[PDB]
Amino acid sequence: QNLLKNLAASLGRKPFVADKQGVYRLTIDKHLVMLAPHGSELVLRTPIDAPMLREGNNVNVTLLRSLMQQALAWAKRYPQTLVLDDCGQLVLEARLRLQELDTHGLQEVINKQLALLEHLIPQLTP
Amino acid sequence: SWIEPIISHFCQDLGVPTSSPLSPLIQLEMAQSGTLQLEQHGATLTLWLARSLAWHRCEDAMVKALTLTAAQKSGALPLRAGWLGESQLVLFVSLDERSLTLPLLHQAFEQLLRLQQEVLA
Amino acid sequence: XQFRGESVQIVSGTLQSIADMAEEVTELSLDKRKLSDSQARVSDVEEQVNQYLSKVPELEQKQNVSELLSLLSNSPNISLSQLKAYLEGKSEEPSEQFKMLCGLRDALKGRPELAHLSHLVEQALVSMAEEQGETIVLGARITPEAYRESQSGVNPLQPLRDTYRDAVMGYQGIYAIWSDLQKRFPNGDIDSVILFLQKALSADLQSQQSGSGREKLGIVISDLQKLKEFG
Repeated sequence: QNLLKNLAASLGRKPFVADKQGVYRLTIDKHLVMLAPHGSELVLRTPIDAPMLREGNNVNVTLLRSLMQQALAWAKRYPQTLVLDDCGQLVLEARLRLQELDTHGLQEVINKQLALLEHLIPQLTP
Repeated sequence: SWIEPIISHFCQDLGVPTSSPLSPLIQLEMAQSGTLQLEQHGATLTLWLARSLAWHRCEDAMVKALTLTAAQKSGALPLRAGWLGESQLVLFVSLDERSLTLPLLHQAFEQLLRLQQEVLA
Repeated sequence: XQFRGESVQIVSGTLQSIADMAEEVTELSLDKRKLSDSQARVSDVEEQVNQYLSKVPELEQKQNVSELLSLLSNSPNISLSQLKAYLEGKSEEPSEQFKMLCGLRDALKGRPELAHLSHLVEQALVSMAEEQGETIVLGARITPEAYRESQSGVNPLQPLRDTYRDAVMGYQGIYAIWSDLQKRFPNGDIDSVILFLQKALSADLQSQQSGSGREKLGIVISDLQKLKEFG
């Protein structure tokens, strides 16, 4: 991936290594950012641990509503989507169209990802 | 606004006349599906589709909306989910102004309604 | 207006965005942040661990499949924290937990219906390699020597491993290590622990090209020589 080569070089680093499915995994200030190409998109994903999300089987609705309210509140300025994965665990995602993405843009969305994580994580932990 | 013709045409395709010039925020009220807003902000057109739910319908809608907007479960468009106040499910998609077309706008609308429908099934 | 039989009509006037009504009641850049290629880090840690653990064929196959068992059912919604807890339940040694994770991943390679579990295990491998990588590599590195020592006398395996790792990662000086040795091996053979340490750390020293690294190990090595004269 030209973009990831460019980003690595811009940071003065060796090129990043992808797994066999072409997924990259960067840990940035302790936050995992997965970058996964699918067809014409590049998808950023950070799984979130949220112990208070469910007590046993019971989903915390007050929390879920609050997080979805925040998701709407950030929508105009951040492209990120809050979702539930196949384990029913929260994940912060961003779907980027490769037709329109340059290295600058990738870096900006990564910056935005970390910004939102730093806002969210404190609400889901001690 | 140069995108007015696309929005005007979209509205006319739904049988809704509009007077020119159009506002940067157009609001269409749907009898069952709720409130659709077409908002031009910066170089983006975002469709927001908001619907008030009865209390006993809210929890399952939250979970399904989050589940069905995961990239793995999604289609061509970046549909997203949120919530407003007590009881309004909000589904939305942002479109880049510089590549907006009438067919794109129609599918954004149709795919938001489809999502809402799966979310509330 | 209509769409698929549903009536639709415009509402006009001064309006406010649905989103703005949300924002009403609810950027540090990359070059300034710590960044690691976690794909490289997880691969590097596994390479290092496997190399050492091959020297002491003392399996984790039982833990793996017992862990496998707890996932087909276990939870409806499996979290990383839950997985971590199960690993820690099976072994208090981080290098063993990491090995068990590698075994689980390989156990799931074949099983495409459990790809969700595969995904979680990859997350955990990443977390462990990033947050505990040094602790993992040192634990594997000392495992063969700690196992030989423990199988030949009264000094148990885990305290040997912890004593070595503490000496490398956070040495607190000669009086502290003596106190730790007494606390950890009150009925053991402390002379033998000391010799085990002298040997492992001196081996470490032979590969350290640093200057600072040679000096740090030097201090512990010098201190151990003196402590051997406590008996």
